[PDB]
Amino acid sequence: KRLSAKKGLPPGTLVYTGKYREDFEIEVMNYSIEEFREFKTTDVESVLPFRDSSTPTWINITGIHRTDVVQRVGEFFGIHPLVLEDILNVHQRPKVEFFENYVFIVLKMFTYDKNLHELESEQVSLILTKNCVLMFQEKIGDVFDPVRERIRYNRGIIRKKRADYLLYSLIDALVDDYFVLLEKIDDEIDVLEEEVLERPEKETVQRTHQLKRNLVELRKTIWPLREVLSSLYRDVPPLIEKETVPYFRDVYDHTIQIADTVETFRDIVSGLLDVYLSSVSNKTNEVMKVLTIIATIFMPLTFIAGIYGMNFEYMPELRWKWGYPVVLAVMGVIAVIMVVYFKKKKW
Amino acid sequence: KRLSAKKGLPPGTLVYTGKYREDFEIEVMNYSIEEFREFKTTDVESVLPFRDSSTPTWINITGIHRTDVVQRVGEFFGIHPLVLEDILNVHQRPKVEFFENYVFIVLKMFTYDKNLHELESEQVSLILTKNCVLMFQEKIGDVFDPVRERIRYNRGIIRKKRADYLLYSLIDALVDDYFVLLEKIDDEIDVLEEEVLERPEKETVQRTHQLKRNLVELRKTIWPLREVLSSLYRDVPPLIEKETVPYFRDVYDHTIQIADTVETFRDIVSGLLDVYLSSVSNKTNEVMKVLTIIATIFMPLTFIAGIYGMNFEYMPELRWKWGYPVVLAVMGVIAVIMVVYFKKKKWL
Amino acid sequence: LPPGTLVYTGKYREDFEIEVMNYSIEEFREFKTTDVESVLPFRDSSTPTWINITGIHRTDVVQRVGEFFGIHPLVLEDILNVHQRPKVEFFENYVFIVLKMFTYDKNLHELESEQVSLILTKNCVLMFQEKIGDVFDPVRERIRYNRGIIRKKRADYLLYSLIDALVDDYFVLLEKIDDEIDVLEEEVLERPEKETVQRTHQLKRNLVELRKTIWPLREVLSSLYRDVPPLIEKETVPYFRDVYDHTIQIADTVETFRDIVSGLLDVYLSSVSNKTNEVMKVLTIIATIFMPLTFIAGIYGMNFEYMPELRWKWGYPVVLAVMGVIAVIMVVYFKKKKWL
Amino acid sequence: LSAKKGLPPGTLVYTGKYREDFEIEVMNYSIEEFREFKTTDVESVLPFRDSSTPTWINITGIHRTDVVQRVGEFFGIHPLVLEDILNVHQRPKVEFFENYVFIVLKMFTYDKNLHELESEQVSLILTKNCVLMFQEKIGDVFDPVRERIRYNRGIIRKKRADYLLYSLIDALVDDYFVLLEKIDDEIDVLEEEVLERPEKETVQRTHQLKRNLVELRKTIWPLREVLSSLYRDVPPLIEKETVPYFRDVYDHTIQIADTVETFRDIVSGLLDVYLSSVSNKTNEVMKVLTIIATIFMPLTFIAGIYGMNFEYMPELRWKWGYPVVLAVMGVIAVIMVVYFKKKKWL
Amino acid sequence: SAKKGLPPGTLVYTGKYREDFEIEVMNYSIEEFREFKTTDVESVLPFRDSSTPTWINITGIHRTDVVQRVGEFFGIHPLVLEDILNVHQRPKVEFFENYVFIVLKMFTYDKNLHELESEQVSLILTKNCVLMFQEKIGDVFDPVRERIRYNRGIIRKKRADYLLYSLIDALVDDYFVLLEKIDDEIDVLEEEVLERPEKETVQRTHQLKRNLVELRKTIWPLREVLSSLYRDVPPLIEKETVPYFRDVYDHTIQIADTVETFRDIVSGLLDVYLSSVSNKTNEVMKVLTIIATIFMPLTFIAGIYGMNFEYMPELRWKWGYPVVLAVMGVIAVIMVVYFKKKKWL
Ligand SMILES: [Mg+2]
Ligand SMILES: [Mg+2]
Ligand SMILES: [Mg+2]
Ligand SMILES: [Mg+2]
Ligand SMILES: [Mg+2]
Ligand SMILES: [Mg+2]
Repeated sequence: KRLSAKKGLPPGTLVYTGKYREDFEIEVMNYSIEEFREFKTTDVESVLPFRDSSTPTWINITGIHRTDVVQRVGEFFGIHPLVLEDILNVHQRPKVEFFENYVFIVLKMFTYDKNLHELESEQVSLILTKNCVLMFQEKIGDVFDPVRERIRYNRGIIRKKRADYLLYSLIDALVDDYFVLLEKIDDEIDVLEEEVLERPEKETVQRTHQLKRNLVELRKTIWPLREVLSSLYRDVPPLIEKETVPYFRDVYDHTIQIADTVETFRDIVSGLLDVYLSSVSNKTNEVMKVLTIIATIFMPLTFIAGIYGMNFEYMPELRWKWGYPVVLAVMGVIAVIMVVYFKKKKW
Repeated sequence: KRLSAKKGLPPGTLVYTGKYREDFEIEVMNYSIEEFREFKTTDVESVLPFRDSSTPTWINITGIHRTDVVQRVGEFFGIHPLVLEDILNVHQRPKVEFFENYVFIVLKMFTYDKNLHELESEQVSLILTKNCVLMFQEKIGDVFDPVRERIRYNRGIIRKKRADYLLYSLIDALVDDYFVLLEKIDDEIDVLEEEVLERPEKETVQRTHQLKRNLVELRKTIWPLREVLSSLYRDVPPLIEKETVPYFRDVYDHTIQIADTVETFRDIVSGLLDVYLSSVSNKTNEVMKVLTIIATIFMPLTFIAGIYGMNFEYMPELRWKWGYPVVLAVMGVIAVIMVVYFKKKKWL
Repeated sequence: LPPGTLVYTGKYREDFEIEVMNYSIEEFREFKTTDVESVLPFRDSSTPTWINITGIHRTDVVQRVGEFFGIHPLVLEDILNVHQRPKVEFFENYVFIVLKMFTYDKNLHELESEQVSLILTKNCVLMFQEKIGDVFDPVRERIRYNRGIIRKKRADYLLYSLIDALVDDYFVLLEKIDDEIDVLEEEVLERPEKETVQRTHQLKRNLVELRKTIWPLREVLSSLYRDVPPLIEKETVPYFRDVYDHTIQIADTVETFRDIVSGLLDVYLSSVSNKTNEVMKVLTIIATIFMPLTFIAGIYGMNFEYMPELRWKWGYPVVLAVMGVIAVIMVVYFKKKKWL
Repeated sequence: LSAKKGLPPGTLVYTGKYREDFEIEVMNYSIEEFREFKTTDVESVLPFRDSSTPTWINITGIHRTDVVQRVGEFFGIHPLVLEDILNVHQRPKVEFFENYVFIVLKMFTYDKNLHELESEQVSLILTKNCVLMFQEKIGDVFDPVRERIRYNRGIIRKKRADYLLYSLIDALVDDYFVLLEKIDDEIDVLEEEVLERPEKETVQRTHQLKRNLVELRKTIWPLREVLSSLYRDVPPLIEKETVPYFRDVYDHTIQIADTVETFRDIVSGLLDVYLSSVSNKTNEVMKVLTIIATIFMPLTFIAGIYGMNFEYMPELRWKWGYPVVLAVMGVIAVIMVVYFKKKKWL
Repeated sequence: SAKKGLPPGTLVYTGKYREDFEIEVMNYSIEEFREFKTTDVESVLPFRDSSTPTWINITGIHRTDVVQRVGEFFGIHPLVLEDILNVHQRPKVEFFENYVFIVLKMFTYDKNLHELESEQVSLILTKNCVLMFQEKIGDVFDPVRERIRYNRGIIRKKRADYLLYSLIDALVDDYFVLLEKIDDEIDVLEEEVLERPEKETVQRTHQLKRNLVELRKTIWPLREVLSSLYRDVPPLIEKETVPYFRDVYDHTIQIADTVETFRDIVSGLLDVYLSSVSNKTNEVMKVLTIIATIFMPLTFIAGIYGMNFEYMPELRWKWGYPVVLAVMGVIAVIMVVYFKKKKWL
């Protein structure tokens, strides 16, 4: 559930909010211009000595559900208790804030499942401190595999650079996965559009509503993305070096594009709703045309079949040619008049 | 009633605007690192000597309809009459004012009844004087109760800091109450969207309008809340210690999140109204399809029934070789043609 | 169209009076006199004095007053330019303010705006009004009976009191607008009719005009509070803040009302559409349980030479044994989707 | 209208539809002097470039491009700027050079016939102490500025050509305000029409203005840019003391944008109110249909059933069958119209 | 897209235009010009070291061999070649110390079938040559070719950076043409929705919404690219050419605002459609209600005067048959007068 409430606990408390409390691993990669070393341990105690390592280090504490390790890394790295609560509070808007000793950033990673329409969000909270980058996640597996491979095989300029470029690389991988997610959302948009244009029913409206809810969730998560990246570029904290400052513009620009795309998607969804409305109105019109064309034809027609079919005794219209087929010509000509009327009106 | 009737009065006058005039209680907790003292009383002159106590003190004055007590406190602790009238002006938007002696902050704490759809509010006014926090409410029933627990249980870090951290703790309790209220409203929105898409009714639009109006009122109350926390965060007077500023930043971020949630809720309900319109249009269209089918299959056949049967003489009928059943057969054939045409059109 | 001409733009030219009350701690002296000469000495009164020039249709009185008190001719033109927005200007010796008094009338959903001009002189306050009828009665009542602290404090507090009375009247107008909005909500939910939609649009226009008038008002009070010219004493800056705060509240309220009205019309649409749905069901459940039965009644009405009408149970009732039953069947159909 | 192809940027071809008129006028004003000229030749206006005092030189009827070319090469103006001057269907924009500032804006003419709007390019070039202004047709909205120069009102004479450009832009903004007043009159008329007498063609009008409003945005929103650059950049050609005046004009442009946006919102509301009124009116028509069908269809039911051929009718000649039929008619009809009164349909 | 999981160094032609291949070279100096078309790379290579400006247009990049050859000879990075061959991407601008890499998309829009088709054109500005790559045969750079051939304008006097400017100017001019075409389409759909609302109107307005989405998605990167071009002032671009790039940037801003206004207009088109269809449903309602009012009571009257039981005012009660016809006519006249008062048809 949304479960926005922690129910008034003291701010210094560290309590986990998410339901992802199965797997806990720590993956550490210390990479220098010439030396790379990686190790995966569940004991944070062997990871904590790398706080003061001169070479850049990427530490990954998967499964923040174990609050003991988060409290311990906060105790060493000088992380504020509020920042640690923000680590654990996975229902926290993405935000960036700069301290005298570290830069603390909160992002969301979105995943989309095919054959269904549901966004699943995983909070990734990362702190750049003393040429090291701590990452805090709640599920094994993430979107930073390209960064891992690049660090492993000396690809790109990441190896020649410090922890600021590691910050940039991680945020860049996350924004790239947002582009992948928006591609999936665009595919869903196209499917729903062809569905509404080709066959509208009573379930396409709930499909459109679910897609619109997904889009508003995306907006609520992505505008804080823009704020975060703008703050990362606009004004340079001492932790971030100028050499890597232009690189942030890249991801910042990317975020802007994402917003635009998401905004556009929103518009499309509204139009989809609109077109459905149009459909039913037009569909309504068609139906009534039939209900009119029959009526205007047969409601008067039966009239004659009534007005010349009463129980009147010795009525004058009796005799004539014969009495029965003389009126049928009138019936046919008035029906043809109605048919021509609705043909020239194109109904 | 929710009507602004402080007009026709001098600005220094103090008149209570709201409706809760039932209970009047004074709760005092003077807490320190070592020991704390609690004091429930109904005489203000007992709580006056707490102004100059060095240890931080918290004075909850509920039921501010007792204007005499508020005037006495304003005279003693040294609060301007405008601030007192704003305390007693229930329809005062949340705000913050940094005076030289104190800081005065008006917030609104809400109550949502799930069974009904009306959302109620009351005003909480906090005055911080570098040694004490005077907070005024309208009635008993609070959200600050967990805060009291900390004071009574030495829990957390509240008992180690000054009165500015107490202001923090109360404001954070209010923001947590707001988060609870948004959870309740989100549940209401889920129920409303389920009813809109599933079973449109006449009362559905009324409930949707009530929810939209409640969300608009909530937004009107929350944007001043964000402004207040921005004021408490970005630039601080000497009243708030530098140690308390990051905590106020936390509360500012919380209020930002709440405002974003309210905006998303407003967009969702605005979409929901049009979704309901489309659904009722579609149901109306299906009813019209039923009507059109029945009309096309029974009115022309009524015209055949009218052709046969008048007052007349000498049409091709001569018992027409028992032609009545074949007349019915032709009638049924026409009906079958109509129904298969509509099945091809997929109207059935 | 001279750049500095003094022409009464407004249309209220039916009444004229002058009300001067020189008030202080010791004593208040109040009078009303059509002659403008009696106004002139109070220019140089040390104690605060309030001069209300009701009716600006006579440009002679407005001119004479401005020329003797030192008001620039262009400021006098702005006074006589009724069709104007709320404004604030600061000079060396006087502060010029233009605000609007709003009147809301029932049974005719319109706003009547009367431009009021306030000039602060550090020794007196000059008020120019379009016509008899002002929202400042609490202020003059306060001055008369020594209520509040208005008598003790100087003309700055007098200007604050007048602007506060204006803002309180704006609150009254907003309360009336809220009552109208509640009535419109009830009407659109229950009795849409036709005049409701035009009243909704008229109230939308009223709120547009109110916002267009109030946002300059909040700018004026922001100017009066954020920067304090030597005319306004420092001791009176907090009081202006209150008015400013009130104005902010007012603006918020207007926006809220706007939002509500923005929904109302849409809600109306939904409501009336739902009404149509019922009119569908009533027409359908009555055009499908009778017309097939009208057909059944017409089947055996075919007067033929041969007919199987000769059958068991004599004539008539034998049809109904199915006929009415068919109607019952129809009900079941509706009962399986709640079309009733 | 944007087809300008097969032409290098240096080509100077006029785009608009006005070619009848051509005049050139000069106002050479100082803090004591004033000179007014009005001719149709470039030789008279040419030597005014080197005048120390501010010189406002206006060219109406820019269709004859050779005068624009002559003032282009004589004043050291890029041929691109000359083409932009002749390019009528070009958005308003301000460009700063090391010598001159070229700002292009639009003047709007609105008259009540057909509820249509027209635009005219006006292009200013501030060069040292000269203002080259170009416009397509005779007549403009700088008559207040002309009177201010002629009769030495205000502080325009005391200042440089920077304040002259300020006054020109402020006059354009004031004309935009008059435009917005006329537009508001038009939406008031349309509101009265839709609220009082909705018609089939009203939608056209209800959308016509809407389209026009969007068009105004396509011109008004660029102005928000061009005045912003007139104070944010504040290049040395524009004096430092002139910036607050451009701040005031920028605020006026923001005000224009707010007014045009709320006008568009009112027009959208007019579309919504028309749709609501049409829905209510068709609802009323179906109400008439529903009462007639409901109260006359069971009447046809009883008429068919008691007037239907049977071998042995139980009624036959039982009693006064015709009064009985009329009585049951009346009973059910009054019952069902009371039902309709309860539903308030009739 | 077509490529998935490939390492970021592979040269694949993602596009679907493989019909035609040709290479045209136009080498122009302020003195003379020389143009020739072929399908070989050997006669294209020598122009790299020629000081005089040259324009080498590779029409048809389905041949990865030729693109690789010219890229590796002209000092173009394999990544840039991959970007050239990668069709489905945003317009890009990249600055290298010896060449400037630009990716733009030129559109073609046909009135008969309302579907705009994109073609990625890629420009590489070296110190003395402009290397252009196109997807298929056909472009809008014909005016630039004419200027080169007939010395029109100042293109021949200037350097190759002015040629890059001229090509981008031609592309934005084609954008203006296509904006005009869609403006005409929007006007046609405005009329059709306003007075002749049908299903095809809704299908076409959704198609226009999608097409305008694609247009803005491709034009905002165009604005960013030209902004970079005239503000970054790279050493490849001369300072004398920057005003031309600024002019093209103004053109692109105008295109962007026009596209946004078109989007707003088309968005309002759907509301206008709902209003018009509601009006049409209202007038059909009117027709049905008029017919019902003027015939259903008359059928009832005929039924109740056609009852088969005996007791009835029959046998010409003062000519009863014209009496009932007169009563029916009076009822019909009352109904039609009431509806004329109601202003119905
Ligand atoms: Mg907390
Ligand atoms: Mg937090
Ligand atoms: Mg008979
Ligand atoms: Mg007051
Ligand atoms: Mg019969
Ligand atoms: Mg050109």
